[PDB]
Order: sequence, then C-alpha cells, then structure tokens
Amino acid sequence: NTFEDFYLKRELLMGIFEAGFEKPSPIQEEAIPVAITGRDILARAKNGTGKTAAFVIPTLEKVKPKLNKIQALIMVPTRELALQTSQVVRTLGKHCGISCMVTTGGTNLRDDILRLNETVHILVGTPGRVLDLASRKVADLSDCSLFIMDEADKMLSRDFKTIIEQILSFLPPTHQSLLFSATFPLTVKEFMVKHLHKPYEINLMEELTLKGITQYYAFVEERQKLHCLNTLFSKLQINQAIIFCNSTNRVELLAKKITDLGYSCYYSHARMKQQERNKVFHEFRQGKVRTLVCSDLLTRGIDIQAVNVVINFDFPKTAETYLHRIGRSGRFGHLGLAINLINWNDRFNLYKIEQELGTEIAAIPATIDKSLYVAEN
Repeated sequence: NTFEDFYLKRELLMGIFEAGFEKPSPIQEEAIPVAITGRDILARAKNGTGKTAAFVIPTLEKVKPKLNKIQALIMVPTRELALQTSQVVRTLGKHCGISCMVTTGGTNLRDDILRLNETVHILVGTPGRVLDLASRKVADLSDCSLFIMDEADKMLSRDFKTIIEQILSFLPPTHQSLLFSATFPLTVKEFMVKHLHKPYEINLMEELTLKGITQYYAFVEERQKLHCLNTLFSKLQINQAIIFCNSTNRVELLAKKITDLGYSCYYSHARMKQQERNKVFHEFRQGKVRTLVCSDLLTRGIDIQAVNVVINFDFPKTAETYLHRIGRSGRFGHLGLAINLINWNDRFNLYKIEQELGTEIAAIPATIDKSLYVAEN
C-alpha cells in the first residue's frame, strides 16, 4: 500500500515521502518492479496518472552516485516536459546525491556545453539538442545503460525518428529502454519492434472490449437521476460499483448525496492532486468502500476485479469515452452490468454510440438476472 513496499534505497524513500508521495498510481505500481528487473518497457500512458515518477523512481534507484558518467538519458519532445521531468528527478532524488541536467532547443548551446564539464548522472533533453551534444562528443553516453522516452510518438514521427535512431548509436549496445507513449501509430510500432528486447507491455491493447458486459439504459430526467440510482442500488446485488459523472463538480455533489443516504463511497476526479487519486484507488481496490464516484479512471478501463456494476450517471458524448468507461483490457471471461442514465438530450448520442461500437444498450427490465453480473467471485 506504500512506496516503502518496493524495497528502495533509504535516501530515495526519504525524497518520496518528503515530496508528499505515499501510494503509487497504477502505472507506477506496475512499471516500477518491472524496471527494477531490468526489462524493457513499452507503456500506453495518459496524463494525470503519474507516469513521470513511474520511470524517474527506477532511474534514481539504478543510478550509482559514485560513477561520474551519464547513466540515464530521458528523451522528451518539448522543453516544458523536460522541466517537468527534471523537477520530479530533483524532488524525488533530493537526498540521492545524483545530478540532473536539462538540454533543449530554445536555449544557449554554449551554456549546455560548459555544464557538461561537470558531473551529470541523468540527462534529460530533446532530440535535436541531445544528438547535437552527442555528435560534438560533449555528452559522453558510453555508460548510459538506461534509455527513456516520454511521449515517444511525438519523437518517432518521420521528422524525428531518424534523430532518435542516431542517438541510440551512441549508447552502449546493451541498454534498457523504457518507452511511454499515448498513441502507437505505424512508425512507433516499427521502432519498438526494432529497438526493444522482449518488452513488458502496459495497456497496449488499442481497443477495449465490451464482451460480457450487459448494457442497459434507464430513461430519466435530471431530477430523477439520484432516485433512479438509489432504487437500483437497493435492488442490485453489488459487490463494488463505479459511477461516472460528466464533471468534477457533479462527482463531488453526487458523492455527498449518496454518502448522506448512507452509502459507503469515495470520489476521485481530475482536479484532485495525483497523490490523492492514488490513495482512493488503493483503498477502493482494498474494498474499504463499496462505491467509487468519478469523472474518469487512473487505469485504462476498470481493472478492479470486484466491480460488477458500472453506472453512467451522466451519459458520455462520444463512443471513445463510453468504451473507456465501460470496456476493459483483460479478464475476458468477466461478467458485469453497465447501466446508462439517459435524459432526452442524450437520445442521439445513445443511438450513435450503439452504432459506432456495434453494441446493444437495451431498455432496463423491471428485474435484472443475477447470472449476468453476480459470480462466485
């Protein structure tokens, strides 16, 4: 339940806890052990899920302060992401005795060259600039056995992909590569096959499945939504449930209302600090409460096994969002229930999402068969 579990350097744990980090995000929890193993990683990651610390923590663990060489290279497409990355490195690694340098475009090349006169353990930078410094022989990447790409798709388009390959020529032939990307077009997939060794893959499916999820809709007006939900919860045999709303404020308001009715729940939304969201994920997965009200998931689709009922309190506008809410990546035998609260204004999107996803969302029956969503799990 804590970063202490990962058996990390005392000094690294100090920086983690002093930075207000406590419980890892799903991507951090999965990626950290894998990176410590020495595996290559290819990970679909979205923003606001703590992907930066997922690679920075293993980097700080592996890097040896006593060796006066660049041991990790973190590639990023923009200066803004370089600065966000170095902030995490210097915060989490406050007590580690490790030195980080940023090198990007839109800065004085001269100042980066003289900085390299002094010790750099972790180099964070953009393709053009990093290649520039490597080719001039100012940045010595001969011991740089850890290679990281953050937003790999942006740096693996046709006008950047050759630059990345040229940078890899300066690394030791044997290196670990951790790549994180939101999308996986042809050029990205080609690079991965060529330049990763049997990578551990996180969330790479591409299209979530609705198989085993029986989907219904209850026609309601806005004022009925709470009472419809209340009625359903009194009748359904819920293990755990997740309820989606379309705004962070509606998340909070609904959570308050059901709490007042006496339902055990947490809420989680995108305006919360990352670390507060991680806390909810862990305690909800532990089964400390029955219900999670949220605006979205930290994970890609629900992967809490005990959730057998999912409610769209507000119906989404697009098929993409519907699928991300109701679809899943693994456990293909799983059976669950999804109920959509549909007002008059959702009528078009209802038909549109059914069509685009090639799925059925039938009118909710008076009684729902338990075989559709209750197992001996």
